[PDB]
Amino acid sequence: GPVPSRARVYTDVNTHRPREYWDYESHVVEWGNQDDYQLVRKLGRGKYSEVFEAINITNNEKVVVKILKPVKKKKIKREIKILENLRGGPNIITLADIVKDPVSRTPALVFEHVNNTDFKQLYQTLTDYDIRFYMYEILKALDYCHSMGIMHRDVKPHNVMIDHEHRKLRLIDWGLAEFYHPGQEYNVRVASRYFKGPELLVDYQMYDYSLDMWSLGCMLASMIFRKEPFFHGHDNYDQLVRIAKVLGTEDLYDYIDKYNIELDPRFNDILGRHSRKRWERFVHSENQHLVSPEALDFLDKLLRYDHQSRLTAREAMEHPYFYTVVKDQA
Ligand SMILES: O=C(O)c1ccc2c(c1)nc(NCCCCCCCNCc1ccc(-c3ccccc3)c(Cl)c1)c1ccncc12
Repeated sequence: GPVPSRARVYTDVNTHRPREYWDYESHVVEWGNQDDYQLVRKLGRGKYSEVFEAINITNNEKVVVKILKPVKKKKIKREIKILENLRGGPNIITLADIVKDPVSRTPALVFEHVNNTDFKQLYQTLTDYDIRFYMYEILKALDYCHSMGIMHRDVKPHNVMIDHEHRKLRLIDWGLAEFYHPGQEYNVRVASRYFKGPELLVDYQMYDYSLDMWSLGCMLASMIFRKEPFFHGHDNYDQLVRIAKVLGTEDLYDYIDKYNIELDPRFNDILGRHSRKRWERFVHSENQHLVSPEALDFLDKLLRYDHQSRLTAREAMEHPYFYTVVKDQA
């Protein structure tokens, strides 16, 4: 069998909390009236929800309604319980109300409206400071919700909202978020392919907040190298290969030996032998400004197979890659 694993941080927080904090299936929901909210325009479609721009008609205030696509009651309480526990926290989206439509009784979540900015002109006026800054901001949310014993589990660019004019960032979609419990065994069919961590790729189930950190390493490696996506898999199985071909097969098998993962037999033919490439293989004429010895040392300290080896969010924020944003904050 496999080896059990525990987070190197925030390991038993949820155990030391009042039962109801994490027992979301027993959480009671006081479903409002969606008629307090008039839909304006369709903001996006996801796999378990649809998102509209709406107006609360008792202050003319601007909100966002997230009609939930039909799912097990269970998953809605999870996402609500996590939102309510994280409410107020640095850079976390603000759950404003929980309502059902009178006719459908289909549940929908009201959120704080954030003005995001067109990602077109976002990727063009993105400076090597801008990345540092906004990445620190995502860590504020990541370190918060982790300290609160919660894993986002879907940290991708589609889930980061930037109001560049105010420098306001909000980590969003918590529909996959879960409570960390030492010993608990979690599903591997979570997050999207391009940010899935190795643990997910080999079907290792006792992971933790380290999952969020790989995702973020992928996001960071995309922007400093100007390669969207950075690990470009055809399928889930080839995604590990696109990762192997950069991190080496050596550390990969060692990862597997250390946790004794029953590596799936397909793999045993498509991986192979590849060295641990040197990062400067990926810096070229168009991207050398975002790249710095500081940046690469942080990036190398996030993209590891050993989930236990990757930095923690707090450990990440004290890295020297962020010395400049910290000073200017104080
Ligand atoms: O369900 C939920 O919870 C939820 C809650 C609230 C809202 C929601 C869903 N949906 C909304 N509408 C559509 C979402 C897709 C656009 C998301 C921008 C894409 N992201 C841009 C970027 C730019 C730069 C970087 C970057 C920065 C530093 C380093 C590397 C990368 C990154 Cl990472 C992301 C919405 C709209 C208005 N108000 C609230 C919400």
